[PDB]
Amino acid sequence: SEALRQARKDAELTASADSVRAYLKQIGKVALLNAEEEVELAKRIEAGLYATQLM
DNA sequence: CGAACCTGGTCTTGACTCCATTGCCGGATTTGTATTAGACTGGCAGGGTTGCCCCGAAGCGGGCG
Repeated sequence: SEALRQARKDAELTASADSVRAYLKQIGKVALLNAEEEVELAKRIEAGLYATQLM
């Protein structure tokens, strides 16, 4: 149904005084990774650092 | 009245000496930074009370047809 959808949409778009709730809503966007993605990203980091050292 | 003296601050000099002032050096202690490789991935005061001000339905009366 869409009644629970509009209920969750109305309850999710509520403003409060807690900044930590906004921070958790902020950090809840990007999903977690796996070890091969971590290896690939660290490869990219070290390669970019060697490239800017070459620069 | 003239001479010798006693004692007043007054002041120099030679010697002693004593304690602050750096100063170095060695060590003790004290404070500041870097590092720990299994994996671990989204919380909690909190409401309740009292009083006053700002926007929305609603009669509703006047303009409209």
